[PDB]
Amino acid sequence: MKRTFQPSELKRKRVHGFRARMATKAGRQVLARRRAKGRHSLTV
Amino acid sequence: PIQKCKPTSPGRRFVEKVVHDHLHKGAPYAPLVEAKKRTGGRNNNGHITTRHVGGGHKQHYRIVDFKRNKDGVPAVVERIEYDPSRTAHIALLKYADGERRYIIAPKGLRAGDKVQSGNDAPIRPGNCLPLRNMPIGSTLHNVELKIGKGAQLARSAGASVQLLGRDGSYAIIRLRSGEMRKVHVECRAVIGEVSNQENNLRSLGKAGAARWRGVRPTVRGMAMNPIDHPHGGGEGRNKGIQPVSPWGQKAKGYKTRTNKRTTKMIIRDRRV
RNA sequence: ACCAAGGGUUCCAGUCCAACGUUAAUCGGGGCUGGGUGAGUCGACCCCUAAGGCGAGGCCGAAAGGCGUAGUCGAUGGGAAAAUGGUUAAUAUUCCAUUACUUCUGUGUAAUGCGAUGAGAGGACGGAGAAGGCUAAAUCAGCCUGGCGUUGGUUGUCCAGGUGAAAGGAUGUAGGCAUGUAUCUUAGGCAAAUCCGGGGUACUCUAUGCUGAGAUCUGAAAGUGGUUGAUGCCAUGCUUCCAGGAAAAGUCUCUAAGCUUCAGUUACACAGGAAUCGUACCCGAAACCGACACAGGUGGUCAGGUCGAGUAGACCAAGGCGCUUGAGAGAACUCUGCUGAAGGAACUAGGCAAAAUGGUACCGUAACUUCGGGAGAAGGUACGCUGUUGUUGGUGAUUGAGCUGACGACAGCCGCAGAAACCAGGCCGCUGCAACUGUUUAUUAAAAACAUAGCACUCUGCAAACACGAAAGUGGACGUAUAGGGUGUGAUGCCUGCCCGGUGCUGGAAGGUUAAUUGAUGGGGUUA
RNA sequence: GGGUAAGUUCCGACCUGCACGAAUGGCAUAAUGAUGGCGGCGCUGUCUCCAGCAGAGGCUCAGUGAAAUCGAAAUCGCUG
RNA sequence: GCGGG
RNA sequence: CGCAACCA
Ligand SMILES: [Mg+2]
Ligand SMILES: [Mg+2]
Ligand SMILES: [Mg+2]
Ligand SMILES: [Mg+2]
Ligand SMILES: [Mg+2]
Ligand SMILES: [Mg+2]
Ligand SMILES: [Mg+2]
Ligand SMILES: [Mg+2]
Ligand SMILES: [Mg+2]
Ligand SMILES: [Mg+2]
Ligand SMILES: [Mg+2]
Ligand SMILES: [Mg+2]
Ligand SMILES: [Mg+2]
Ligand SMILES: [Mg+2]
Ligand SMILES: [Mg+2]
Ligand SMILES: [Mg+2]
Ligand SMILES: [Mg+2]
Ligand SMILES: [Mg+2]
Ligand SMILES: [Mg+2]
Ligand SMILES: [Mg+2]
Ligand SMILES: [Mg+2]
Ligand SMILES: [Mg+2]
Ligand SMILES: [Mg+2]
Ligand SMILES: [Mg+2]
Ligand SMILES: [Mg+2]
Ligand SMILES: [Mg+2]
Ligand SMILES: [Mg+2]
Ligand SMILES: [Mg+2]
Ligand SMILES: [Mg+2]
Ligand SMILES: [Mg+2]
Ligand SMILES: [Mg+2]
Ligand SMILES: [Mg+2]
Ligand SMILES: [Mg+2]
Ligand SMILES: [Mg+2]
Ligand SMILES: [Mg+2]
Ligand SMILES: [Mg+2]
Ligand SMILES: [Mg+2]
Ligand SMILES: [Mg+2]
Repeated sequence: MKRTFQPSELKRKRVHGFRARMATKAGRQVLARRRAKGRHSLTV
Repeated sequence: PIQKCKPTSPGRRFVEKVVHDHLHKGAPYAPLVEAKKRTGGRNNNGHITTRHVGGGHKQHYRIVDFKRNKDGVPAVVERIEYDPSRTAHIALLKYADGERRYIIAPKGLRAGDKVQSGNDAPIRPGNCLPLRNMPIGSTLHNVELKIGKGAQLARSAGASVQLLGRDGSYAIIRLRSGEMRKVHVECRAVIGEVSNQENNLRSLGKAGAARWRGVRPTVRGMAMNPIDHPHGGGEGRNKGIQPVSPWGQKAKGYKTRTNKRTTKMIIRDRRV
């Protein structure tokens, strides 16, 4: 059985990384939320 | 003419191809070719805006001279080539000053013929003249609408218009539709008929031959569910509705032209 | 056996056995303590661009924001160069040995026109099909070394092992492509050009050039010949067909501006440089995705022997393993197999499942047909080993020796059986549906459902109809009525009757009715 | 009417079409189909009717060691 | 509430 | 008999 994850590290960074989240307004809100909660890792 | 294949397979029994002998066998003229990518029928937003488009053979684009703005200088036809983007054949012209161009090939044209442009050109198939200087009754193609824009009407494989006559400052012509239109006498046209003219006797014979040309299959609206098409639904076959498009517009006889800017150029309608 | 992705120390050594390991463990991919990844040539970075993204100005939008020009990113594609042996417990095209190659700087020596953000060439590219010439590889013979066999024989027409060194450098062959050359000229190439393109002549076609495998030479105890022979090289070639088959830089030609005896350019010698990052280990896997040391999934590369058409199949090579609970017993019953008297579908909803057929050559084959088919229709005969006698194909030492491929007859011998095991079509008659190849309910439905080539109706004259968007704009289409969109039917043959009253659609326009707007009149309220 | 010893299925006709019918096409049609129905030849453990044998379990010994369920139990038959 | 016949 | 008109 082929499963859903199928990792690729370039695609991980290009969809979810720091610069992706910083390039939009809703991503900057994700980052503000995660800094207010105190997460030890901001992004993937 | 038209060749029929032997029925050695079920897929070859109904293949009828148009074969011409005078066509060039070789590569196109490289300074006049560019790259054309496929679209899948999708726009800016990435949405499908034309259904049944996708796939096909990789195709270049031959840059064709529709304006014909080298007046006085005569040319000689070098060869006639197959063009993948249109239904007509094209011709490679070599002007007397050395330049090379492509044009839509007229019907009788072969390698070695002379063509010219301008309001001084002899009345010969392949010559581009203003409608002001063309005898009444002529058969024409590659006709301009706006002055300097290039040919827009009667460009496909075997088309032609008929110059019915000039009055005031407008020529009156009859299109392949049957419509009677008027055009400004300062617009250009080419003498003759378009080349291929036997295109429509071709039979593909098999479903993959349509996919070679970038056409994807059509699903009948009758064959869907009510959430996809106004024809969807039902136990068994049924079409208890007046035919409409996927977006609700009537499909049998309802007219859709809504352009009040141009109704004065239309002289007679095609259904009158 | 080896790469990419993914993982992240699992790699190697010493030491320990609680937990972890479906049992014990002295062992381990477990715990603890140390060690281990060496590059101008491999890769990444770097130069170049595809789809796509972002986008100074700009256009659009209550705000938030959307799109897009110049640009700038983005490989999965284009762009310099290294081979053969040895060495570590663990790295090696990286270290060492020998022999190379590429590209930059300096300092010099001789010559003299160099020069783009411009123009041109090139890079530059499809599917299929073969024929030839090679090489890798395999195999036999010769040659060197060793042997003389627990049991008949084995000093030979015996046995075993070994024995064919690369990149690079010099030469230039088979094959492939284009007719080439001086002079005069020139409505073109964003302006110029000595260059590309177009014309005028004269001389040429066993002439000019270009490219390009291999072999030979060199590197360099035995170390030589044959046969077979690529999926590799010539080959980004040749033939053929229609569905007509990326871009940009590196590179080459030419001048513009710009200095102008300087700079730049190019020929050589000497002297130096080529940074940074990755490199261990796992790959049909116990280290990746599946909660597990999970019978699943996971792109690409290599891949020997006998027989064989074969990368199928049986048995082996190199290499790697016996799959982390065992020991006994040999009950019913369950699973997976093998054989079975006489009968042969009587079983069952149903021949479900099993049994059966099976290769090569030759003989032979019905209705029907769209003339291709049906058809491997159906059915039949031969096939092993030994000997003798015939034709032929390839290669070719000294015309043709040696090795090798295909086909015949005769004669004999053995068995129940010669296609020997593995491998390897069951077939025929009547009939409904759908013409056919194809698609579909990931995980109870593969079909008569969907699609299809062909047929018809209708819309659409181009700033097209149509669709997406709030708009800007985008697709249709760099298309133009033999084109494009919607709708029904569904190859082909013969065909497709009657009804316009209902609802739609198309046309018509004299009358009736009817909105905003306009406000003629009439009535009232207030008081001089 | 045919096929079987015997045929609610099959094939061929009849027409009394509850309630066929001509591009939501009508009637056929070579070839094709892991498509629906029916009949044959071969072959058989499908069956009459099961027997023997081989491997893996079952069972016994040693080691490790689950599951759903569960108000509590001192948890028999028959007739009411 | 407008025109009918 | 057609067109247009009520929100107890
Ligand atoms: Mg369509
Ligand atoms: Mg449905
Ligand atoms: Mg449904
Ligand atoms: Mg609806
Ligand atoms: Mg029904
Ligand atoms: Mg280890
Ligand atoms: Mg243990
Ligand atoms: Mg360890
Ligand atoms: Mg770097
Ligand atoms: Mg943008
Ligand atoms: Mg801006
Ligand atoms: Mg870039
Ligand atoms: Mg790459
Ligand atoms: Mg190692
Ligand atoms: Mg090819
Ligand atoms: Mg002896
Ligand atoms: Mg090399
Ligand atoms: Mg390694
Ligand atoms: Mg295991
Ligand atoms: Mg596994
Ligand atoms: Mg029996
Ligand atoms: Mg018997
Ligand atoms: Mg029975
Ligand atoms: Mg019975
Ligand atoms: Mg069966
Ligand atoms: Mg069987
Ligand atoms: Mg079908
Ligand atoms: Mg599927
Ligand atoms: Mg399913
Ligand atoms: Mg299924
Ligand atoms: Mg249908
Ligand atoms: Mg039909
Ligand atoms: Mg009809
Ligand atoms: Mg029966
Ligand atoms: Mg019907
Ligand atoms: Mg009908
Ligand atoms: Mg099929
Ligand atoms: Mg026990």
